Amino acid sequence: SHSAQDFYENYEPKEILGRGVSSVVRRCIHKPTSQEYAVKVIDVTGGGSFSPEEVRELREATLKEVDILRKVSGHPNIIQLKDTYETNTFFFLVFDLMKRGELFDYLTEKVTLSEKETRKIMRALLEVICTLHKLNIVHRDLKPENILLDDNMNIKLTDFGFSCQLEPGERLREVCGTPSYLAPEIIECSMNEDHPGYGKEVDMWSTGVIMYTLLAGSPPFWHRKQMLMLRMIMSGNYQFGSPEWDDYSDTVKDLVSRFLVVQPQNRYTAEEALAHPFFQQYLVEEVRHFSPRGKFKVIALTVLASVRIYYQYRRVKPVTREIVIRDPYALRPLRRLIDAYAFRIYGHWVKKGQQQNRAALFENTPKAVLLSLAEE
Amino acid sequence: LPRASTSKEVDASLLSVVSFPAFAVEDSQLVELTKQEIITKLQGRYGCCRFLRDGYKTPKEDPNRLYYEPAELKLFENIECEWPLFWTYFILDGVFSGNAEQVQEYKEALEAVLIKGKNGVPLLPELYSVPPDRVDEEYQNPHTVDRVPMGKLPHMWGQSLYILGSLMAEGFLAPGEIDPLNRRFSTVPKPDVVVQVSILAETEEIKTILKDKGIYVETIAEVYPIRVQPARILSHIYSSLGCNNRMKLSGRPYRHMGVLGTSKLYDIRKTIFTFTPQFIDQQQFYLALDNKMIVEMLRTDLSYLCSRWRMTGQPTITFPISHSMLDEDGTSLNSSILAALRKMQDGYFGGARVQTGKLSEFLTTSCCTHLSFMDPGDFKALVLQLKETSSLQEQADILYMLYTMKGPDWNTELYNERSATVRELLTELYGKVGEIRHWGLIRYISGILRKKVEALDEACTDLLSHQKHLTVGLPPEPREKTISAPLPYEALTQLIDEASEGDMSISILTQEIMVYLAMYMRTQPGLFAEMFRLRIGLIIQVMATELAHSLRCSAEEATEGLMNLSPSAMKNLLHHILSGKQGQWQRRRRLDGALNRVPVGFYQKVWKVLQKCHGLSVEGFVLPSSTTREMTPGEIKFSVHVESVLNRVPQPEYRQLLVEAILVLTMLADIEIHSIGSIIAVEKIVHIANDLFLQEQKTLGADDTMLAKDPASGICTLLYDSAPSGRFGTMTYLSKAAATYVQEFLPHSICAMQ
Amino acid sequence: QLTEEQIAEFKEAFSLFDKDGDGTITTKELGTVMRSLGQNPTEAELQDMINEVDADGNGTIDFPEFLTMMARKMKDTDSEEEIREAFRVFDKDGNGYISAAELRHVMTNLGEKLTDEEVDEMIREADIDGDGQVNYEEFVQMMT
Repeated sequence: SHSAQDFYENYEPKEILGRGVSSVVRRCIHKPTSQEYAVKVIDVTGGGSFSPEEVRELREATLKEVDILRKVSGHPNIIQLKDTYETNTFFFLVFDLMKRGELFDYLTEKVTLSEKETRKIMRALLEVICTLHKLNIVHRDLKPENILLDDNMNIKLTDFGFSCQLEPGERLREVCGTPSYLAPEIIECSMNEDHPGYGKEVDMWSTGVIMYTLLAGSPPFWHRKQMLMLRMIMSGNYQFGSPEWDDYSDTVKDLVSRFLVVQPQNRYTAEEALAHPFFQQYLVEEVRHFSPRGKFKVIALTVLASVRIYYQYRRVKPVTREIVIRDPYALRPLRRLIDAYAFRIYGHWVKKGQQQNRAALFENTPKAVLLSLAEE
Repeated sequence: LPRASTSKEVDASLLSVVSFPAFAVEDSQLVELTKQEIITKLQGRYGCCRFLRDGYKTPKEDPNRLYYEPAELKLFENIECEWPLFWTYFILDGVFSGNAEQVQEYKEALEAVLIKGKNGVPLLPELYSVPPDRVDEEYQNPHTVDRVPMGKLPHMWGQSLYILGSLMAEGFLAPGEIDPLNRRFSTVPKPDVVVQVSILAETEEIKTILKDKGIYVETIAEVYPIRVQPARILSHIYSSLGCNNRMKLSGRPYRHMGVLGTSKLYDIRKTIFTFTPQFIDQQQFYLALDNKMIVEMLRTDLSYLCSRWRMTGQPTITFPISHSMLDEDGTSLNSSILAALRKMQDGYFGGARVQTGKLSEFLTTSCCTHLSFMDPGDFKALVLQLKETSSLQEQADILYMLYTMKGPDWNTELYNERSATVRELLTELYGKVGEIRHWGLIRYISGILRKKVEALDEACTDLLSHQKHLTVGLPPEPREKTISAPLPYEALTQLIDEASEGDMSISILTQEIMVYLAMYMRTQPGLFAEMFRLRIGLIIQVMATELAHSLRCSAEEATEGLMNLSPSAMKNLLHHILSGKQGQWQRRRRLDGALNRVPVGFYQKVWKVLQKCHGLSVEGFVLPSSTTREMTPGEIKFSVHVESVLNRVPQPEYRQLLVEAILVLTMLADIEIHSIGSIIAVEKIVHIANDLFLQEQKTLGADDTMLAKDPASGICTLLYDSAPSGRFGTMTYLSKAAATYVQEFLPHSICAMQ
Repeated sequence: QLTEEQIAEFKEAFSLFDKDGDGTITTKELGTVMRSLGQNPTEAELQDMINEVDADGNGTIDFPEFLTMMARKMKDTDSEEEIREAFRVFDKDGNGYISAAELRHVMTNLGEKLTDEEVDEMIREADIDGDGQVNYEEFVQMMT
């Protein structure tokens, strides 16, 4: 909380990089070394339209945020707070410059992602979540919009505005965040005050939801009405589309089902998730010993794979323009091109909020008289 | 900078601007970009070309004739002759700053193309012409056939430039002697500047109010040596520079001032003068009555001064606080004004450092200009009804009627002692109108007085400079206009008045929306993508429709609500609809068709498809495929023709579905490798897709009510409500219909592979 | 769910596929392994299978891709087809039966170094009825 003169004579602002609800991010340089950085200027007065209780609570919130982010600093995959400057009207928070935007624009441009980058991002997120849980700190705000990408595909968590310390033996009873990412425990806290509380399970549910939306391309739960969406979430009857996931492995789908569990106790932890065979890999080892049955099994598996590879290659179908006449959605290239073209035509009506979402573009429902039955 | 003009992709004459003569360029990255572009596009064998497709001195064209016929399909391609002048520019450009190896390379290259005449002295030929017989080979092998000298060649320009370059390279002269003004250091960055702002109080009450909240200011008095006046008197003063009676010279004509000129102090007859900025003038327009915009233009103007400030000394801004800046009860300033004051306190406001104080301290450190050229060498019944009646509405109606009928300048004789003219009463009504904050007749009276916004031509030329076409007026043709070139202020005002006709308020609304776009594109020039042509009238009707839908009222009520909104409301709604943020899908399709937001690479795909077909017929009108060879996708005329062909249909939903169908044709054409050799009817494809959708829905078992028919379409509304993608989207139906139509005109074999 | 023993078996199999330890199947090693059994498809066929297996055009196969491929449940009919082809690979001699000599020849062809005592012991342990022979039901039940 040094004087503003130090910031004025040490950092020189530059052009705007982005805008927010009440803050804008600008580029700055460090005069001694000419190192680029990003500074977040927060107007605690809110342009003078804030009653002083609002100013006081915003100042308390930002002080809590800075002193909770002070401890976490050190992890390579987390945002680094380089300098802090405080005035009676403005806060200057200096972080690392990333380069590009966060996950929303990337996913919108690429429509859907493959498993190769998915494995890496999920591994990094699980490591970060495990480290955060080890430090007895919770976040409750995993959204794709709070994860930034570097030029080398590096992710680090940011926007900890809702993070708070959790004393052991305590059970929080507060409700916050986007309803689509709300775990059933939080909503149960909403209706009923007798429920004890929640914990890291909401974090696992959020991880499952973001994994689902990056894989399928649409959120697992979404509807035009909030009440029906909440009932949809409470029911916990997420379904798999038929002509959408016919080219994905069984292990990934099993992991999908394992992440999303209604019972809080049965939900998998970060350590348990990291031990799944999906992340299994080998470098080198020479202590493989077993019975002759093991040798026969391994040789049979090798022969079976060698035989099956050719048959799997042979299972390709031609273009079948007649099938295109009947149904073009069956073919994967036709589906991907139709999807990408629909996205580029209608690409500037996908933004923040429940009013507009990616799920509003796809219509897998058979639009007919069955739309009459909606709810009670 | 990257393009010479809106018609030429590049002109090699841009080198002179960015070389030895008249250095005017910043952000050197653009300099290297344009140098690399000109090198990779205009370099030849024995010279460089002025620009693509110039026919000067060619074995075709019938040089005896001028006024080129529009038949430059291939008669002026890859046969632009040469121009070594741009080559001899390169040697000087290289040798000037720090480059030597490039100088040697260019000298070696140019020495080979030299010709020796009498006495064995260097001579620079003008250009080398392609032989008239070896023309077909060049079309297949560009820059391969040798050329021959032809034309005038005592070219003194290039010869003198080369002589100066050689003399410079020999080292007899230094680069610092050619330009004593040191114009070589235009690329040196400047860190920043500090802005000084002084605050003054108009009266004692305002001073007391500011002192109550802890702000120490000083009134207009007590600074008797220093006087403050508006900027229009300063313009009238500057309108006398360089005036001569014997030679019939009238001096500098009247013009508006920027804030860059009023900031600096002035000296007039051993006296100090300070001039307030021009945007606090309430006698010109009413946008200065809103505190939010006052704050916004303060922010943008402080940013503008802090950006360049290419003058010596710190700036100085005077911001007097006016009576209109108080609240309703007149005992305290508005919250926004107090917030702005606290904000430029502590030395950070907007995007600049602001330091406050008193004019006494700023006097010793501030730029001062010494000025020397100002040194001495029954209508009576109607009038009675107006006098007796009340209400601002009838007031405006009767004043307008009297002005239009008999009172452009006639005295009303309302007051027996003072001659009260209609104009005097109208301008007096402003005082009463401003207090009530009623945006219901202020625009009405402003239309009667025909007030004009300053710097409108600047906004128009800024709009035009972005490769943009303007259009004033509601549809349809021919009253709709097209401003493709900048026009004078009087011509612009006459044109907008003619377009707006007698609706009067339309001219004011057009001016306001133009000004809104004007300050908007500079800050965020990113939302104007996906757009090629804007119409003020279409935007106005879209605004009225959106407000009517929001309020669920009639058109008249929507217009009344729109005309009553504060200007901040118009800015907010314009930004909202520019961002883009049954009944849901159909509304958005209608908005898109109204704003005809065609994709970024639409014209390129249309051109590629036209390359492999005879044309695209749209309800009789046909676009022949011969257009593809007389024109290139980069230029404007193809976009104009494509939009005109697509704009024949009036219904926005039709144009959007046509865009979707032609785009699905574009994607489907890539898979097959064949030539259709026939004309394609997009409407037939749309009807086939609609029929397939209806048949599928009937097969499912839907009742007849949902398969409704629009009164004048033949297209189900559920198709409009349907999303594009998905297993039940309109894209699948359009693709199926397009494939069926392609098969209908195909020799019994598709042979599609990808 | 998967178990540690099956992880070890899969890792050993993948190491057996890659003759030279590099971390990738590679087109050349796939080709030589495939020619070892007696199949000679063309070079373009090899790249086409590589592209089909891989999620992109990198032209390489890693451990996760093989783990995904081997963990697939092939239903029923494809399973009998695959096991029939594998049997025919092991049943080069027109007898319908697997002997110690045939398995020895197969393992020598695949590039394994063992002794006759090893093949005798493993064929004895695998066998049930004690005739020195493995039938269709025994083969299909031991697959895992």
